[PDB]
Amino acid sequence: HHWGYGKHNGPEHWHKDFPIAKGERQSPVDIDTHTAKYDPSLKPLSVSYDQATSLRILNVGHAFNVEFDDSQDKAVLKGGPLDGTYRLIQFHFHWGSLDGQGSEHTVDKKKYAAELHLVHWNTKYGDFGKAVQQPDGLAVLGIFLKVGSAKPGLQKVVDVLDSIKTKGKSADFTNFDPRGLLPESLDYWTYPGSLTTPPLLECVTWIVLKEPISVSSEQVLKFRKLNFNGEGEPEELMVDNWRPAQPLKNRQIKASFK
Ligand SMILES: [Zn+2]
Repeated sequence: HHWGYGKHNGPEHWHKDFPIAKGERQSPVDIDTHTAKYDPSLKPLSVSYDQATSLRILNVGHAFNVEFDDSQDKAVLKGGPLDGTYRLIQFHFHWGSLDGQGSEHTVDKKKYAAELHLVHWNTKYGDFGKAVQQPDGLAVLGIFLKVGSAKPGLQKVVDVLDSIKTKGKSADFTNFDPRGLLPESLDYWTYPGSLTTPPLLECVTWIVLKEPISVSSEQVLKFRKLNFNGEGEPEELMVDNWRPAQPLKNRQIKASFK
């Protein structure tokens, strides 16, 4: 039926409805740190989130999205391997049922407890819908989460999850500062890829940060209390909403550090 992360509709089944699932630049991938190429040509990332305007948090069924006002250049990403300005539209996470899994990208086969994706679109295309149809339409900042000390800046997100437990539920979520979710260092790996959920379009320039952020066991535990289902339907806990690593094929992963 509809795609998901279950046994009968999981990632291994997606290709039937979305043939591009077996494409040439699919994500996520395993980042082999010894085969990655240091590129001195890469510029530092420029993250300008000081004027970010968050608007709402919504349970979209396969995850929850924190949406931002993208009608102006309020929260933008520039620099790095990017040409132009990319506006932040939403961020979401991928996590597991256990602390030993949950991330989509892996580093030398190592899996993290979760992965944060900050999605941005290239302003030269006018809107998000047009951007996803272009090879350089989106830029996604990926951040790994490891279990350890609590992340203060994440608690505001954690506390509102009870109000959007089921699919379709939304809640006002204003004045949230995404800067509180960033690690100290902005060193990164980058490669051309795709969205990791259907339609799996190959329109993404991935920027994966090397430094993970730490969150507490209690914080991630609350992520695991969400539901894939809508209210009234049989409860299905929202866990393991991650796609496994895909073949790198004819691609090179570049590093901004040596
Ligand atoms: Zn994602």
